[PDB]
Amino acid sequence: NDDDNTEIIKSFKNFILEFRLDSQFIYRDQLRNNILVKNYSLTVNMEHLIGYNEDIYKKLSDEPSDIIPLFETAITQVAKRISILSRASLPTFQLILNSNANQIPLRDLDSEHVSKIVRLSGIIISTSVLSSRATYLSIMCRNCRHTTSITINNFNVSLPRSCLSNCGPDPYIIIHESSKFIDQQFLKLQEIPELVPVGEMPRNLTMTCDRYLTNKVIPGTRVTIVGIYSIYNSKNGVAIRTPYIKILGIQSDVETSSIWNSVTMFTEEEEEEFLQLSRNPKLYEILTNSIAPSIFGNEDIKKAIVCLLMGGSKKILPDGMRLRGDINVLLLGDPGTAKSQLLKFVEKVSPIAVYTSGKGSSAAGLTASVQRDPMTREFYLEGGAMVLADGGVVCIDEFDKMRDEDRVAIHEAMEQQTISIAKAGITTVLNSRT
Amino acid sequence: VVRDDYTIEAGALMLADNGICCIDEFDKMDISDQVAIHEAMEQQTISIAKAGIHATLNARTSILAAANPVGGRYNRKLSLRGNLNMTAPIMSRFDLF
Amino acid sequence: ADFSLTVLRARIALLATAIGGPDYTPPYKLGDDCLACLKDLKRWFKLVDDQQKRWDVAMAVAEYRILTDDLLPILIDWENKCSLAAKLANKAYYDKIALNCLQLLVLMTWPLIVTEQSSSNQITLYGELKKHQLVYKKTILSMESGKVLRAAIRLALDVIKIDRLSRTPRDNMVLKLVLNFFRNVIAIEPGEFTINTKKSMPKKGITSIDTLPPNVSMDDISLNTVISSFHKNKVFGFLLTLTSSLSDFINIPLLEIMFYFTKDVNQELLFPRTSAGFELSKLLQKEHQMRKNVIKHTSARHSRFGGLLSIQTPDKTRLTVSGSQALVDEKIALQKLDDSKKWNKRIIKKEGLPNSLLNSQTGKAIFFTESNGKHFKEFINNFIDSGFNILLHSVTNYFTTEQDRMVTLEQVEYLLFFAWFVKYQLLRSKIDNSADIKQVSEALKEVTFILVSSLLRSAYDLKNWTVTHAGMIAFNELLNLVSRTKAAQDIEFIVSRLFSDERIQLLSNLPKIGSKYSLQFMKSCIELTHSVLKVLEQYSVNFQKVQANYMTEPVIETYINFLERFRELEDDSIKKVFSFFHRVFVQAKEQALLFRFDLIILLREMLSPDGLDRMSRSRKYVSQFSDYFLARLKKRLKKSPAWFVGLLFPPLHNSEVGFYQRYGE
Amino acid sequence: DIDPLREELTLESLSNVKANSYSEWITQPNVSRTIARELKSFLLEYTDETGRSVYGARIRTLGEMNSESLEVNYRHLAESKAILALFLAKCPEEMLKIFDLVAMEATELHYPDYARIHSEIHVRISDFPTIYSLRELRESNLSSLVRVTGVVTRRTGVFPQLKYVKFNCLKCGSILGPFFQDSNEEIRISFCTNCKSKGPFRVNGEKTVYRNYQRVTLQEAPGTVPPGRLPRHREVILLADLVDVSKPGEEVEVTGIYKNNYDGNLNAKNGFPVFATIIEANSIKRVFSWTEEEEREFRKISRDRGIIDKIISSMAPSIYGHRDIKTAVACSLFGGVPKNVNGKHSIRGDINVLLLGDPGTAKSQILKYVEKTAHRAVFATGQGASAVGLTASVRKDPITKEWTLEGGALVLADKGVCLIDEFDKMNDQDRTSIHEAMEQQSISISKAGIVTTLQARCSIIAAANPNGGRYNSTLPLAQNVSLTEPILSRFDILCVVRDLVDEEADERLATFVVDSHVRSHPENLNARQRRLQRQRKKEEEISPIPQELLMKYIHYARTKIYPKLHQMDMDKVSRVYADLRRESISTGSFPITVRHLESILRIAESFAKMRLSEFVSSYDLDRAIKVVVDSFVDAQKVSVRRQLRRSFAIYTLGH
Amino acid sequence: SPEQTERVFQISFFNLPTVHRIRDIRSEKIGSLLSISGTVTRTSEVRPELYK
DNA sequence: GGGGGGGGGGGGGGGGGGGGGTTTTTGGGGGGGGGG
DNA sequence: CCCCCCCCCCACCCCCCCCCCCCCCCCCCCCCC
Ligand SMILES: Nc1ncnc2c1ncn2[C@@H]1O[C@H](COP(=O)(O)OP(=O)(O)NP(=O)(O)O)[C@@H](O)[C@H]1O
Ligand SMILES: Nc1ncnc2c1ncn2[C@@H]1O[C@H](COP(=O)(O)OP(=O)(O)NP(=O)(O)O)[C@@H](O)[C@H]1O
Ligand SMILES: [Mg+2]
Ligand SMILES: [Mg+2]
Ligand SMILES: [Zn+2]
Ligand SMILES: [Zn+2]
Repeated sequence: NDDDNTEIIKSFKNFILEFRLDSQFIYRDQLRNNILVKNYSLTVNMEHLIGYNEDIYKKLSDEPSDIIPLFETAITQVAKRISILSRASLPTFQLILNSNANQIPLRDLDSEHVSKIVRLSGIIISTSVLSSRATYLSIMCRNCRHTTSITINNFNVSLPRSCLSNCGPDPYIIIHESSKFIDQQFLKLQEIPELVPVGEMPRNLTMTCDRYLTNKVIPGTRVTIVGIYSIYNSKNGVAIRTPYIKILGIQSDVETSSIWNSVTMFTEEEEEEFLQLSRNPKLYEILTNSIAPSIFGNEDIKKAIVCLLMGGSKKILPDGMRLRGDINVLLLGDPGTAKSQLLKFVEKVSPIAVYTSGKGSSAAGLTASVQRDPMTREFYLEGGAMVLADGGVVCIDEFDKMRDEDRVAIHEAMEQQTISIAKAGITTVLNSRT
Repeated sequence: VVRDDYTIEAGALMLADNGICCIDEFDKMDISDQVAIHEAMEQQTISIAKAGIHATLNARTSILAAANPVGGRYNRKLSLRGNLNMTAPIMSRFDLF
Repeated sequence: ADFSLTVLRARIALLATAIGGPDYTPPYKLGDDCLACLKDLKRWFKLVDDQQKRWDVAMAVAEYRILTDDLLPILIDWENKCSLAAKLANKAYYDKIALNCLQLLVLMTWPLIVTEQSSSNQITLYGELKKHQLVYKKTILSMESGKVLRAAIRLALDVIKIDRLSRTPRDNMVLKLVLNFFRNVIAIEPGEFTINTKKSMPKKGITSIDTLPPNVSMDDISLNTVISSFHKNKVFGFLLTLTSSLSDFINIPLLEIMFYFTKDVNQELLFPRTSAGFELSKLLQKEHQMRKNVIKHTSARHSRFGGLLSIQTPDKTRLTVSGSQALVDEKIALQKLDDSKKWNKRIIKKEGLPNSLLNSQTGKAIFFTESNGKHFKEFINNFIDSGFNILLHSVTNYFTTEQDRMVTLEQVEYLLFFAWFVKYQLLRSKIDNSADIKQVSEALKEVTFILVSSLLRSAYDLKNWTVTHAGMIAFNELLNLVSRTKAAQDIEFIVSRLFSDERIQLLSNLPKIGSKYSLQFMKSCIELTHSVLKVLEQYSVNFQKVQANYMTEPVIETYINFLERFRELEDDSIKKVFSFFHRVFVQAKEQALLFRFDLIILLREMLSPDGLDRMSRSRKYVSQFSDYFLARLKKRLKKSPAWFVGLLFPPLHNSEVGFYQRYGE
Repeated sequence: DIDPLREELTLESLSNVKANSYSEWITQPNVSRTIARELKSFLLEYTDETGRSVYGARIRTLGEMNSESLEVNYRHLAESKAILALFLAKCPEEMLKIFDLVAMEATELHYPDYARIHSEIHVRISDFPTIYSLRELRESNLSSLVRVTGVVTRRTGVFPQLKYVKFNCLKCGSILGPFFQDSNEEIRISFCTNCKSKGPFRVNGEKTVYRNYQRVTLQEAPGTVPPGRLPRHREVILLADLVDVSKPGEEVEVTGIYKNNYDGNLNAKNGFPVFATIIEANSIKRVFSWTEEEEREFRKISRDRGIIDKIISSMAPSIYGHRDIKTAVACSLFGGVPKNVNGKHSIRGDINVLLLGDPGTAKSQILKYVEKTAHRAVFATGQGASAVGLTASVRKDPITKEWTLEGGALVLADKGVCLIDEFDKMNDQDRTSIHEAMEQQSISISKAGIVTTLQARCSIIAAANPNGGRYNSTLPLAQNVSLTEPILSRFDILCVVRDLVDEEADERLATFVVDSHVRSHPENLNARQRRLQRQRKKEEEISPIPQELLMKYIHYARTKIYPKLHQMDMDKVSRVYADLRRESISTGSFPITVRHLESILRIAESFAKMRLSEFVSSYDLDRAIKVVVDSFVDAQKVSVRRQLRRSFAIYTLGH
Repeated sequence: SPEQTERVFQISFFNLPTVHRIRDIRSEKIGSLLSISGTVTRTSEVRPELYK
């Protein structure tokens, strides 16, 4: 078996070391450039893997859960060969996959896709904390102190049942000092709204990412995913098991504020395009034309909507006082004056936004709500529309039909940019920059 | 609509399906309480959309109402319309007074 | 390997489709080449199951329902053809398939027996294969009130018509085959739950012995169904006129049929000796006596009330028990302190014949309906009045020969057949003066005594306890009859010299060994002993010389061990035991031999309120015995304090002190 | 005489059942081989009376759809080799096992290498003749095929479930052969066959295979359970192709196997050896589909010059007059074209209608008819509708212990109609929930940490009485009814229904009503065929096209046809809207707004839809203008209605 | 034929001498025949009990 | 002819292995009470 | 009298147990005195 695994590993080593287009060894260069900035991963385009040697892609797509670890191993060996002098240490490199295969919509994924590489898209509705998973367990026997170690690959693992040569019935314990761990995050992906069938409730999948794919995306972002559609045996029918996606690649339509507040991401070409756009003399008129272009007239409202999107400048003073930077606009008036259509456009164009209707809202449902975590039996705080809109806009349509004590709950978050909760023994002032 | 989940508890006009429902002191019933039976009166059904429970329910019922005149005393100088707090939507639903 | 088995079962299923089926134009209709198919199935029985010792065809044929769904329809419709034609008279061909159907019925109903010589496959398949024979018995009796039985007698009448001279060996065989069919249909009985004993028993034993398949009930199999269907098909009339016509190739199966009728039915059940409801009230009162007894053995307050008695003994030491009633009754406290022991002494253990009176539970009655009782009793009455003496003479005139090759089954069924009808006619004659003892006169012809003596002596010498027990039973009824004809009056004097010496010794030695065997073995030993003693007393070579051979401790151990079952014995049996004690103890005055503590305990347990019926005649006899017994024991202890210890032990066979222990000077 | 692995029997032998039980007979291999040939012969040689093999055509279609399911009609099996039909009823678990293999063989014969597309076929039995209610299930139904009706009360997610599973023994040679997983019990391995001993076990890693799974709670339909009694229910299990063929609140008819199993929980809490039970589904039904000939019939009748009028006359045929209401209902029920301008601006296609008027004028009956006729429909009278019961609600999930959404009526009827009878009786907090779903065609809940927007693509038709119970033609509309302008403007056709005494009109209406009552009396070639023929004879007296045809025609026109505007009389619609706006300055009048301008276009598109015409003609637009102008004019008080109708006549009486 | 199973027989007694109330339950009457009256406050689903 | 010794079966005890072990917030409906 | 508000109720070691194995005890049979 390990002879064949060695041949697979050598085949991938050759793919990294030999693949070349227009005089550039793109994977050698990418691996080196990643090593210098100390991200130990490689992004592979499966078009290139198919083009190199379609037998390799056949092995990978037949059984990715066995072949992806071997590819990662190959990447480690090349990483050492191109960044450490041979005969004068690095972790196991994550493999990230880019693909243009035909997507399966989230609702169509089923038993025929188990253990296959799958491509899909949706909106991330939740992101859990960074749990820790072992890559390498240092192990020893509780009685005779036989010491060994278990390398782990996270594609579906256990300790051994009895000692590897009396030691008692269940003999092994972990040694955490010499064991190694990685970040693991859970995301919940909900299917695209315009792809939901007629009269159906929108379906969602739990899915996991690890190493450098953690914290890459945040709730509300629309994403496309490459991953192994796979199963886990929950503690809860008969012979029934929970589906999930082991993520191998994430590609958001755009990246915004995922784990960054002062950091940014812009290319030189788009920065220069924005710079020469900023210098245009008719810029305000062009932006006003861009707002809701199929809505006639309402020019001062469109001008105000540009101002609301842009916002002012937030300020913090030696007093300690904070001055509100964002802008609030109310459209009050007659029926069919395109107010709701304008709110729809603003929710569509803003980089961060939420749309709610006042009669569909709640005080908690808007600012933030207390929840009880069921198996912990303990209270925690979950964000409402103001939290999800933080750093952007909340479009409160149908505002006059909001119940008054729901309406009053907006006051602090609307002026002080904060939500002062005091409930169930929780006391916090969450930020809401909306 | 009650918990046990959300589910439907049969009222009087459900229990008298293929039957007779007798409402005493009908006139004292609030208009909010009166207008609820306009469907069971004539369409022979009750339709509900509440709390995630949606149904239409059979109320094939002959209703017998025992209204008082307004002020108790029946004023013989006034119309039957004038002697009651009912109005044409529900009076047209009765076969006879 | 099991591939051969699925090939076999496939073949039998295809054959099952070839026999025939219903026709919608409902009537059953034979298949094309039906005679060849029936012949091939008979071939399968011989070819595989007999010659290879398997019973796989016998299982597969039950799986594909050939008997119930083809052969009985064929026979019943053929019977209808012949019976409808008989009022009006290609039958010459259909007669052949009717005969071959009866051959197949005799095969599939053949009485299964398992022994050490049976193959591994046979002993494996035995338990489930029996169940299908029970289904066959149900269907044969029930279907159209059992008109197949009328088909069988018609097949027999079609040789009885041609003369005793005319009947060829094939005709004789066909008649014998019909008798085997009747015998088999009587003989099927539920199998025994044969547990494997390699692995130890769990904390709960076997859940139930019931072996009947789910479409059968024991009432379907009961004698009531047999008697009803046989009456409604006049099988009894056929058998009666057949034995009337005995003037012998078929005599063994006819004997065997009468055995299989009689083997498990008690004679007194056929005689009375609102009435059912009145007797139900009597039964309810009898168990209400047990209720007023167990009530005194029950706490007047709840179980957790738990007041503690302490028994201080005659010495300076104390025991403790929680019995709330026992606080006021040391009798209860003592026997509870005894029952509290976790210890029990370990106890010891201990086929080619059916169950019978030889081995049933001692009170196991057959619950006739009144009509079935009438039909059965009148049938066996007419048999006694016609067929008994000739049939017994026929079979005993055989059985004097070939005793060496008489298989054990044949021996036991013969002895039981003799005994049952002798006992019955004695009872019917004790009831009705119109019934004659001489109507069973063949029992007393000396050839019969010689044969039954030979069977008993040989079985005892050969240590065949089964035939020994049956011959003992036969001796009991022979002596019963002999005593009656002694009163009715030469043959009595003749046998009363022939049972001298070796026969005295043998009969004396049965109840020496009997204590080791089942309750029915002991019961037959006691019954024989009482019959022997009353016969010898009626004669009264010397009386003391014979009875001294009985009055010894192994016989007393048999008597005590039999009497341990007193709650489950019948009152007459307790009377018989206590009449034996009356002779031995009061009259023969070997009273030392009964001063032993096993009897003392047994006397108290039956004289206790938890023992015998307060109004029982046997209770009166035990009380009458016990007063005199206690008086004599009191006297002997006053004359011998050594006997306070001697009471615990076997008496001393060292005669030099043994005589002094026995009589005390 | 015969090879034992190929011994086989005649059909009369199969009727001559002679095992102890049906299942023992089906599994007897000579019988099993014969049954295989029998069902194969049925699928080959059973024909329609046109001589076509039905199952030839269905297998052809199955492969064209790449389906795993073959629809078999039970009655076709009762019509030929009926012993197989009896076996199928009495012993479906074995018989379907054989019939599936036969169906796979038949399609592999018809489509070679269909094993590459699906390795297995499931015969989905339909038209099983005998039906039970969930109250009516009993012990005698156990392991029988049953046909049951109910409402899907609670649908769980779609899961993979093991189908064929090998196991590993940790002792000896590990791998154990593939067990087939059922719907009720885990595989129990009492001992390992390879070492004939107990042991621990794990699912094998070398190979295992999965099938889709989904439980459904099926409950007594609320009108079918007798009053006072509680609704009974059973768990239904959907496997493979059947998952998500239904959604919560839908009434369904289920064909399946009523099975049971030991469950220590049921025994534990009840104290008797009493078993849990399910229905393992083999078919699910919700009537609005069509055949190629039915499609041709729609195409044929669509050519008729009077087809819009024949449709309109056919709307609610047993209601006299009210041709304006029938037009409004027709326009609503066909609907406009929903549009999306480069993805940057989405526009409502649904047409909302308000039936405002006097008592005893068939408004509720019209709404009940529309509930009868529309392909997705929901009905909720007045005080019976809460705000969240109309749009959507959040509940603390009882088994998941978390918040989840529950779709209201406007979710259930998405791409359909919602029917609010006695609309004026609603509480205003309930009424104002309608707004977002009624114009933006969505519901945006934000509650309990849930934040999302649902689709609510409904045409809402509502029926109301005026204030005080009766209309007043000396008052303008806003004084006749308490509804505010933002909700009135969303109902973009208004029909005002006045009950006036008028001698010959009442004569004609009363004549029609008494004729309808005798024409509806219950007492008023086989008998069933004759009765259906008599029903058609009765129906053609009042419906110019068959109602059964009209439902499928509506569904066809809705799903296939999307009329474009072209050659537009832009100046005419502009002048119509400009004049409607000017004359609507009357303070109480029907509040003309831009959504009414778009309503003209929706209505014209719906009329082109009625013709199955992918372009809107001038006739469609002119009829739309006539409807909208008449709806506006009709709402005006008598003091001005003649002058306004005369003024507007130039746009409408030119048609 | 396939073996149409043994029929079970329910022996439904009625018209007893007296009616006991729910409060009159007393454990000497375990195993005895009674008639009982009350009002049905709830009912189970009808289920199969394993008998034989 | 009875008692001792040898041999076989059956039962019991001990050891070893294995498996099991409520208040607080949010939303919704319905009922009751107060103000114009 | 009607409508709106607001109030209420509801969702890893230790013990018990079971299985397996070994030895001892009790009975039966055969031989010897
Ligand atoms: N100026 C306009 N240009 C284009 N379309 C318009 C304009 N005004 C209204 N509409 C159309 O009319 C509808 C406007 O609906 P909407 O956006 O809800 O208006 P609104 O101001 O929110 N009225 P309301 O929700 O009752 O207060 C949409 O179908 C628009 O396409
Ligand atoms: N034009 C008509 N043709 C036939 N039946 C009619 C007509 N108008 C009224 N009816 C009958 O009137 C009865 C009541 O109809 P319904 O639909 O309840 O009227 P409505 O408009 O809803 N009145 P209301 O509920 O008080 O607002 C039904 O049984 C109809 O058959
Ligand atoms: Mg709006
Ligand atoms: Mg109405
Ligand atoms: Zn160890
Ligand atoms: Zn194993």
